[PDB]
Amino acid sequence: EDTYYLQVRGRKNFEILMKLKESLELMELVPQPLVDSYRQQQQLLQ
Amino acid sequence: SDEDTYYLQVRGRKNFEILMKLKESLELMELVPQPLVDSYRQQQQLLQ
Amino acid sequence: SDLGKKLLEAAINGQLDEVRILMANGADVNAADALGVTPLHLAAVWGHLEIVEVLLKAGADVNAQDQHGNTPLHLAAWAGHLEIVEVLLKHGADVNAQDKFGKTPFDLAIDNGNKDIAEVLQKAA
Amino acid sequence: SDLGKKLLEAAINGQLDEVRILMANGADVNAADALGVTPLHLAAVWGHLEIVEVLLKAGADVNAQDQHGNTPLHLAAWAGHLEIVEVLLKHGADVNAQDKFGKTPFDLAIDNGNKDIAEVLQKAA
Amino acid sequence: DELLYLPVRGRETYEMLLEIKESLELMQYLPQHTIETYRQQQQQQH
Amino acid sequence: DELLYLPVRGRETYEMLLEIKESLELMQYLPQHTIETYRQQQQQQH
Repeated sequence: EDTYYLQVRGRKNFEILMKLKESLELMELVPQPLVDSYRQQQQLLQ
Repeated sequence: SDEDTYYLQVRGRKNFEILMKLKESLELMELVPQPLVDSYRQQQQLLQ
Repeated sequence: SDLGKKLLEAAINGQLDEVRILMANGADVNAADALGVTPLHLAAVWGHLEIVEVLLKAGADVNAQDQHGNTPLHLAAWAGHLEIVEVLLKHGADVNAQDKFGKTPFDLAIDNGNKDIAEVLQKAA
Repeated sequence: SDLGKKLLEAAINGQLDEVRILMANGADVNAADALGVTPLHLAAVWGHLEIVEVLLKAGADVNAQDQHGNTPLHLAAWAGHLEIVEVLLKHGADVNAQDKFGKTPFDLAIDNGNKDIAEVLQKAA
Repeated sequence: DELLYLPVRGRETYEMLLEIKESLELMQYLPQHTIETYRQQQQQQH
Repeated sequence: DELLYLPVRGRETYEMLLEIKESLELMQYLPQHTIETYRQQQQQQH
């Protein structure tokens, strides 16, 4: 789980990928028990 | 608005492969004929 | 997994042979995806003259409209495909067809600098 | 203005004064979000001792369960908040409560290296 | 290519997923050639 | 901020939107300070 670099044409594309980079990276800081609680509800809504 | 190129970095392999798959569709968006984009959008708001 | 789907895919991708074979196995040339986009639309926008012709010959609606009221003539005009524009007019494409923003094929031609095509559409009045 | 959501947001963010004023305007201390997570859960996992105490004093269910059967004791144990664990036990937290994978607060403590907390839970038997 | 229904909490997330969904769903209208051209442009980029 | 249902054509797309939706939806469980800490850490690499 090292650091990967990527580039992107156009400002709007960048600001979207940043917003996602953010939530995806910040995922690691969400307590597992609440993650497990989320996933157990996703099953039942699909 | 500028057609300039931006850099970003990302922790973790799986995060990279997700952002790449999206970079792809987002960048390739520019090459989809506008009339078909407008046709899509007018049906997105028709499903609101 | 659909004959309709396969033919739309072939039209986009300029696979003339593939289009001919799919029609012969009973593909519908007036097949439309979720947005009302037809093989004729897709052949027209991606500049596949020969495919445009086989579809018209095979009974493709020349003034088929998607969600937006885009006709094949709109997309040919948008995309700068003069030879394809000329054929669609021959097969009776409505010059005055309006998309949902009231844009004509003429308007789309102008907005994208397809002057030769705009001149044709103005005179085809 | 729905005071359930506002109180959950405040618990997470350690806003003691905010929590106190929301309760005085009638907020439900047993308010739960889509996942059954309560302000007591959120204060416990993010290490907000004072907020844990005001909620318990105000009649917050000490053994409330989310979708996963996480109790406040589970989340405190998970998160390595010894002081908060001690208070929950005082207010009668079930040491033996099981999440839906059959983990006890004791087990979550061990799994995350909270040995001090595990020793407390073992003897609180 | 069924119409599936994805549950979403809040506008910020809905609006954000809608933007992304659009770029993904609109690529069915690109020639296979055009996409390959682009991935060759990206593998030759690494 | 209620539970909205987003229409999706394609599983590949639904599955892809599902991954992302998770990270975005689960940030509701992070303190404001934790996110700010992260964005300050990202301002550094402009």
